[PDB]
Amino acid sequence: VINYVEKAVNKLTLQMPYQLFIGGEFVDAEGSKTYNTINPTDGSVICQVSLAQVSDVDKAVAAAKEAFENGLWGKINARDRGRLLYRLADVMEQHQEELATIEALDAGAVYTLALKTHVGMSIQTFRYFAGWCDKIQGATIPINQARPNRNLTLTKKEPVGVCGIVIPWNYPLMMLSWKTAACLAAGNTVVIKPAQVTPLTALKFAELTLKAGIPKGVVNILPGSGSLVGQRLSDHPDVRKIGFTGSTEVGKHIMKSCALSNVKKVSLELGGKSPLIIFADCDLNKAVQMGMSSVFFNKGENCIAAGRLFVEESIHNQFVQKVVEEVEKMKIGNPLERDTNHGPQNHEAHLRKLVEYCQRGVKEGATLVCGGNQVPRPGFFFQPTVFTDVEDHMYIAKEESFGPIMIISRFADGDVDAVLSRANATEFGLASGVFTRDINKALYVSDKLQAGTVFINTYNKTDVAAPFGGFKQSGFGKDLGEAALNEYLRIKTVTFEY
Amino acid sequence: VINYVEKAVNKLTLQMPYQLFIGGEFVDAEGSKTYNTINPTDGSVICQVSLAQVSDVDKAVAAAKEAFENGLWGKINARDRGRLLYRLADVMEQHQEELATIEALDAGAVYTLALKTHVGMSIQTFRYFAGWCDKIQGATIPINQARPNRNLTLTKKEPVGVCGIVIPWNYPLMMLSWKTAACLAAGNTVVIKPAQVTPLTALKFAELTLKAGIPKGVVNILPGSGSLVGQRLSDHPDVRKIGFTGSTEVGKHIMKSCALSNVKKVSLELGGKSPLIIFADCDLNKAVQMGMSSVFFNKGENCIAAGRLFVEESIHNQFVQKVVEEVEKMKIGNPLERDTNHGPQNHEAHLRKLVEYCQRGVKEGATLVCGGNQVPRPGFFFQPTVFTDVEDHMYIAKEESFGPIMIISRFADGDVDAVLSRANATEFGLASGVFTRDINKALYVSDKLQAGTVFINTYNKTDVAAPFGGFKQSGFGKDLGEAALNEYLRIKTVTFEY
Amino acid sequence: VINYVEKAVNKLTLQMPYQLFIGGEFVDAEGSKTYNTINPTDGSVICQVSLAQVSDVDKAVAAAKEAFENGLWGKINARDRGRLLYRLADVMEQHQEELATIEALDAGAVYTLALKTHVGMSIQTFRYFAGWCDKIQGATIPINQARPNRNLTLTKKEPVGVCGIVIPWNYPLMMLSWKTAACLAAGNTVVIKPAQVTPLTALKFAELTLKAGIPKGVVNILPGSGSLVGQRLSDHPDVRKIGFTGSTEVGKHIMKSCALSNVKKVSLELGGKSPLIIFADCDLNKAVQMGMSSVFFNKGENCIAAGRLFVEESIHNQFVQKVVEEVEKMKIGNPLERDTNHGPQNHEAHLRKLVEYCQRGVKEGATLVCGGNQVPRPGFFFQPTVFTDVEDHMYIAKEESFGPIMIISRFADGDVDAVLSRANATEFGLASGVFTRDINKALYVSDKLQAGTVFINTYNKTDVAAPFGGFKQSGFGKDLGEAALNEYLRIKTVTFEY
Amino acid sequence: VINYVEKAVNKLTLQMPYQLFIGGEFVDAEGSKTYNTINPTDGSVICQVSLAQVSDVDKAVAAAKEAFENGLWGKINARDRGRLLYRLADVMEQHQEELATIEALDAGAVYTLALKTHVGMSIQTFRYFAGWCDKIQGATIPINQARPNRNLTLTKKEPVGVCGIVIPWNYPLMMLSWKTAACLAAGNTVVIKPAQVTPLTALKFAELTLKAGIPKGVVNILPGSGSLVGQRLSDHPDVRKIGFTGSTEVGKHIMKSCALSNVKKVSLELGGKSPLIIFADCDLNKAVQMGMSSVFFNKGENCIAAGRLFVEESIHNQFVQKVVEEVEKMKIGNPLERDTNHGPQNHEAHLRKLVEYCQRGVKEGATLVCGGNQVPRPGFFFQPTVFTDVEDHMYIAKEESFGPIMIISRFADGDVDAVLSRANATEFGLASGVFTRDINKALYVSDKLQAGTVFINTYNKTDVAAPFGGFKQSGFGKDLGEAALNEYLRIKTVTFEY
Ligand SMILES: NC(=O)c1ccc[n+]([C@@H]2O[C@H](COP(=O)([O-])OP(=O)(O)OC[C@H]3O[C@@H](n4cnc5c(N)ncnc54)[C@H](OP(=O)(O)O)[C@@H]3O)[C@@H](O)[C@H]2O)c1
Ligand SMILES: [Mg+2]
Ligand SMILES: [Mg+2]
Ligand SMILES: [Mg+2]
Ligand SMILES: [Mg+2]
Repeated sequence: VINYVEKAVNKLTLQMPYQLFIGGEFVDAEGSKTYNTINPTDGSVICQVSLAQVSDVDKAVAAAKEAFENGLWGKINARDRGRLLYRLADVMEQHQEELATIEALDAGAVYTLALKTHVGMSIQTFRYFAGWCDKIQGATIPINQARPNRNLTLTKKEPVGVCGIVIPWNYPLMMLSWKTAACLAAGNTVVIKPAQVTPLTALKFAELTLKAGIPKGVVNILPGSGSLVGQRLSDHPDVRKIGFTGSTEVGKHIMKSCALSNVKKVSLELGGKSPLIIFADCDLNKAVQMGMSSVFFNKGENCIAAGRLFVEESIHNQFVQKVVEEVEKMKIGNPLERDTNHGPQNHEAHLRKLVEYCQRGVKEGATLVCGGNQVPRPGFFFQPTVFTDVEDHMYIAKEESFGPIMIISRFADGDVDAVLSRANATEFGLASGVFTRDINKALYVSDKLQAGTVFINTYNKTDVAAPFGGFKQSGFGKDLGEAALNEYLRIKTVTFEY
Repeated sequence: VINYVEKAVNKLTLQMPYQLFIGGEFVDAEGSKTYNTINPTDGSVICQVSLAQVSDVDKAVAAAKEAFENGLWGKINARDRGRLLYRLADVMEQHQEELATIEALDAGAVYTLALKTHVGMSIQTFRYFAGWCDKIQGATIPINQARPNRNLTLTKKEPVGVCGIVIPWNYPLMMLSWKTAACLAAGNTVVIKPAQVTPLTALKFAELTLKAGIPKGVVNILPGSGSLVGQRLSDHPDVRKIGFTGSTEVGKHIMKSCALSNVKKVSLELGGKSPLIIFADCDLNKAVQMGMSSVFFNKGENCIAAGRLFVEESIHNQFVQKVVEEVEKMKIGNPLERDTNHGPQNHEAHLRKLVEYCQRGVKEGATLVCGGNQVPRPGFFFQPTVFTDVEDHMYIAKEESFGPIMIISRFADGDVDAVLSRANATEFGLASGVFTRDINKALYVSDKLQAGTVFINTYNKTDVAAPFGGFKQSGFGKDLGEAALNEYLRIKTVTFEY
Repeated sequence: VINYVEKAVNKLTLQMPYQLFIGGEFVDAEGSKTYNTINPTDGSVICQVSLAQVSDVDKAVAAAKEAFENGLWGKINARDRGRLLYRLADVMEQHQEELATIEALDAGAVYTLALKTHVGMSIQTFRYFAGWCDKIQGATIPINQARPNRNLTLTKKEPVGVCGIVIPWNYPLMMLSWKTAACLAAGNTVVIKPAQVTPLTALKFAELTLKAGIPKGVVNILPGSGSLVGQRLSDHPDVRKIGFTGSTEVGKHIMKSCALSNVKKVSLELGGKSPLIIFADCDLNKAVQMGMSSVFFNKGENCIAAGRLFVEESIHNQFVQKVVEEVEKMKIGNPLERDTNHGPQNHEAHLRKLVEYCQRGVKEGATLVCGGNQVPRPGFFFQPTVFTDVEDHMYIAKEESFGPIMIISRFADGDVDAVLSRANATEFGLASGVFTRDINKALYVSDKLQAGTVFINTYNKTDVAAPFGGFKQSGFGKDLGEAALNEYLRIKTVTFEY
Repeated sequence: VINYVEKAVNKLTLQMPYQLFIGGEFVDAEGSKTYNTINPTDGSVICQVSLAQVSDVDKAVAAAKEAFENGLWGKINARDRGRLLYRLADVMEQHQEELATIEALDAGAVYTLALKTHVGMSIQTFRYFAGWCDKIQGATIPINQARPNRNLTLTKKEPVGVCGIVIPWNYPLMMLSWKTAACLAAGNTVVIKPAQVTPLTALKFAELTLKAGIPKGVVNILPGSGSLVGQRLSDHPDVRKIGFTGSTEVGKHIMKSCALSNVKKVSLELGGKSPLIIFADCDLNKAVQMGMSSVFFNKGENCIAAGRLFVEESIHNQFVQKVVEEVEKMKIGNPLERDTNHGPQNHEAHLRKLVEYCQRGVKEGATLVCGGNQVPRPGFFFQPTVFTDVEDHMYIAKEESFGPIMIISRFADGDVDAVLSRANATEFGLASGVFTRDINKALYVSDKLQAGTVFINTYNKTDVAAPFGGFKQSGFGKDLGEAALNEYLRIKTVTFEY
């Protein structure tokens, strides 16, 4: 029997595990330490959650090591590993409403969005990677022959072993799923550290791995702090790979920690200040819709959000007028209400950061067209915000807000290389976008943009088959697509003489 | 007109550049600083070589950055980049006897071996990778369609940009060539730091890039210290990738330095303590030949050298007797003499380490069968060495010698998993081997060995098409083969809606 | 509602469709023509089955064309096409006992074997290929640039369109499933012609496509004759690809018909006379078990069956003794008896061919060790048979029996190239095997065998991920594995200038 | 010493072999039979060329068989095969002016174009495929394990063996090189049948294989008739693959012949009636230039030539006006004259077809704007032709001219699907094109076009890395790119149990 926090909400009964998940069981942390997880809609405590300690990290890593080396997971056919992962996706689908409701409570995710995206894309992720298991293939290579003898050279793709996954709070289940599905499909075992502020869907997911028959110790989940739990994962001698999504500063520290312990492999999905270039020859009404989505999607808590919009001079004023008209129509409210389309920010400290961010924007001379303030209601709601007259030297032109803040600059009619230079003048390089009907401009701009993803006449169009990752200080390595698997596999070269 | 150190040796007149190579020209280091490079055959000074300073690193990086961003290398077709690399290989082949002679002088490489391997394989590497240029391909991906609209998702493989390559002294030209060929084939530009003790073939290679018509600034070479030049490369804000081969401890420091600066990509080819398991059902005389090669090849200065031989009890004594017979036939001498089998160690400090290494092996109780000492003659020669009765707890069972020291342990007749456990009981995982006529043992053993390469009934059989790289604390990423290209490329995802 | 033949058998009430399946409906053939399908266990008529006419082929092709061009199948996401194929596999699994019972009745497949192989592998096939749908990818290619302009070249993998699949009677559901799964995974629509003698699992499968929600007209099934129905498929102007499995001579005729009509694509999986080479250094008792399986599996009605065993002189007589001992332990009987090892042959004409085949072998001078005739009992049972003293010029050394007839020749101790020559002296090239503990022999022999599949120390080890196809007059193209997809896809090159 | 036809022309002394090339030597045909090859500039006999007989085909195939099975080509490293192919390309480059002059004489190729395309692209082809030799790789596949035992499955890519290549006359050396480069890169040996009317560059190429060190019997060349020499190649029991480029009707017969003999593999590059759709929003002057090229390149003797131009109503009249202006600037003359940009048609019988073609176009009611006739001068020159008011039912809207005949239809402004239907209403599907500045229209039209190549805002942009082949009755299989290799390789699956 598992201990649950039970809650009647959104026409169902939530049964939320709140403990550490280690070696297939829910257990208290060392000293039965706990912390509170906070509902961003009203600021209330949802429940107490176990607070993992160093010795809990060591127990989780040991369980994952044992599951990998001696348990069933390291012994079953790749095809049968695939079947378990497909069954896990099915179990997630069976609990889709519950998962989306937990995400709404824990992260402020608008329920209809959480169903489609946070949860829906997570289900797709597991199904996609389940199909890879028995399709991961090595090679045979026509090497020079040691005549008069013969040689055969092949490669074997093998799992890396025990992995640690450390993730942020913006899409709790979805970030977990992106990384965990690739990690498990490759035959690894894993210890996951969800963001401290958003533990709940990760813990429910953990229970779902039991319903799906994932062998004990294959998945271990440790709610707790990055400075304690995430640090120990990066330091651990039995951990062989870290997959990390989060800020550039923490990413630097993770990579350093991997080096200093045992040169464990690392992948980094870091910040972004992604440019969206909107040309005068675009479909303007569609540009408004997609440009708004590029910023405001999931209350701006979106790693690939456009952190900068460059709008061609001749359409700039009309674009801004139309954005303001649409912003006024947005319904801000409880994420569980079906008419809501703008939920609360994830947690209080982040709301504070956004308020301060917009103060700095105003202070430095940018024009606040709308928003900029907390919404006067319970919880941590922030107004969808538009800045214009943004100049390249400005703080808000350089720093990632991670909030619903549209940051608009003009560029001269007929400029292309000049706007590209400005769009590329960042140490980030996660995503980017261009709206234009001109094929030649679209293709040229996509070539020249220094970003891991370039959207053309769309935005936020991720897909489980399409690799996602940054350039420059946005990191390296891919989540999603075949490419993601390479972070979780090692290649053994075997060379025979006969 | 280039300044050379001219030397008449080996029936040739060598013309050796000795300066820094920056932006297509040989130039003195800042303050005209120099150091001596030492011939290991007699301990003499070959010549003075420029000693690169931090400002020289900055100049090299600036030249590499300009060559990539604005120079011809970044504008030519992939096919034509390929042609230039194939021309470079032809120029290397035209200069092959000279390059091999320089390597004999600088590294103590036996001339006949240097022709075939140090230089021969370097030529193969550039020809192999030249072939990849116009065969590096991205993907088109069947993503979910945003109905009633359509989507197209493709990926583009792009160069990473400015790279730094840092290499060791055991195969100076060959290590340079492995990493440099892959780096340039992927469209990058490069700053290379050869090991301070072995700069000469790198600098002659620099001149050959001019003869081949490689655009100025594409290749820059900086003889000098790792703690100055290599460090600045790892720290530099304009360098986007480091490719490193060397020790595990320096690798840790490089990875840390990559993290703390700009999260530049890193790949690491580190040390090894590679096991070779010899079963009683092997071809014994072949096992003796290949077993000796596994240790003694290139005077043991060989990152994949077998650092432990486990020999089945019933053949152990006969194997050792046969090895001693063959060891006594090895001809030690000047690398330029055609009858030489065993050249001098690379430099004096390494010879000293080898002497100390074998003192400790004797102290801790292993049986010294032969060698263990500096050869009484000028230069830095070391006697091919055989230890037996080696136990798992011993220093020489754990530490990489990087010299011609065969380190033998027994295992009980029939004891497959037990010997595997002992072979895998290391934090290294670079290479490994198994000698057996039994197909079932060979396949099982190669599955169970925790190493990036497994040789079966052979050893030292590398090939430019076969990826080479370690597991665990031997690092990550591959040199050679298609897989090497992935360290030098980035993937851009481009997603259209229409 | 669908009309069924109902049969209370094997603890089940079978519900067997017996009509043509066209455009998602079970329909009578033109003029309500029918034929009898015969139970090989007792020679009884199972039921009457619709006999497709030319006008029925035209209707099926028209339904497939409409389904491809205008129906849902041509519009849904690849991922969602995958979901439907997964669901079809689940539906087949839910009906697995019924399908295996139908196969026992219709083909004489031993029920326990039919569950595991005929049906179980069919389920694996659909699940495997379902995973490929959204992982079928094209390329982006670094072509030469039309300077001062730019070029982008990509490829798109597209379905071929309407396909015809023509199959034999030995594994009715499995052969259908192999080809159909790959065909549908690639986005095509299909008209299937099962062998006239074995229509029933194909028709039950058709019904299962309805339960799975496969759109109308995507799958059409036409029981009837090859010379009428199969011919019209190969001739049809709207069919773009034929996938064929059967005899070399029909294959030739099919390929000719494809040529003369509209040069539709063709793949051919034809006969075999597959050699199994058994060396004296093999594990003898395992060689007997696997050697017997290589011949007797599925009553020898197995395209990859070993049609000759070459057994090394020193073990030949012991091998034959052990085979005879084991043959005598085989239980012959009703496919539904749970201890049956050897079921009846598929139909009466095939039994008669096997009697004649063995008369011919004795006449021409081979030694009949055991078997060679019909088992006296109702139905069409043939004795497991062993021939020795088989010489290379003999009819039975050249002709495929497609029955449970082990055909043994000696080869000389210590010869390898000579036995290889004999094993390769056939115009077939489908499969082959080698039993030896010697790694060098195993690898050399696998290089030298002229056959699409080589088994090493096993036999009949097919796998849905491992491509299966012949060389020489065994045909071309693969079933199973990623390679199977290529027969069902076309490549469009799209080249932009911008 | 080789017998040459010597010719002082184009400031060169041509040395042209004229005999069969068999087993590394130039030899007379059976009975010393010969035929005349005709210069299309003036109708004169260039020289007599050996006329291959059936016994000569058998000698060629025997030489290819021996070279493959026992000669050096079947024994060397893939890497060294690559080196030989690279060397071949270098030799071709050393003879480029001579090859281009021979092609001008034999095929009427304008010298400047023959240098850049006929010859230049052939050189690129051999270099490109030389790079593939040691990069052709098989797989290791994670199959289900026969527990308690283990399984390893790998694939080996092997050569198909002796190949026959049959090619047309429009780009004699280039069509030879496309197919031969891929064939040889895959490790095969070859018998080549050039078009009877254009034997000379093939025979010179044969001599260049000697200069390059290609082993005897690897390349064999048989000038002669399709109905005799080509037929015997397709029939031969020792030929295992035919690569064919030519008409759909000869393709059908070749494929039938492959079927009826030994089911040899076949690829077919057949005719085309390729549509070019020109939208009103295109760059009109560039559309004229590229539209001109699409039709008139290489005097229309171009398999991918646009066979119909569909021009949007609102720009149609202006397009035609601009085309006529450009047509009038074309200089018709001797291909060796530097100012010539329109050479003669290849041979007399082709000229006669073009004359009849345009008579029929006029008869059926199309508007003949200009040309349509043989130019009054010696040789076989044809006036660049423009037809307008072409309706879909007309012969010239359906049938491939293969001459310099622009065939223009209108479509209504704003129609997209309607013009696509018309463009796709053909049994051909080789190439196609769209000109438009609208990204959405370009991507949609490229999806919907039923052709193996789609050009966007360009035409005739082939590349050695970009696969080229037809759909429907334009055949199957690719020349060029990685995909071409698949026609010349077979896959062997090797499955171990251990
Ligand atoms: N898809 C492509 O890549 C491509 C490229 C270029 C051209 N083509 C097509 O080629 C056609 C123009 O050439 P064409 O009309 O001269 O071609 P064709 O009549 O089909 O001849 C092509 C080749 O086939 C040979 N041939 C004739 N009968 C044969 C037989 N029974 N068995 C074996 N070979 C036989 C011919 O020999 P002879 O010398 O005796 O005629 C010639 O060498 C056009 O339709 C064009 O589109 C296609
Ligand atoms: Mg934070
Ligand atoms: Mg050192
Ligand atoms: Mg039959
Ligand atoms: Mg013709």
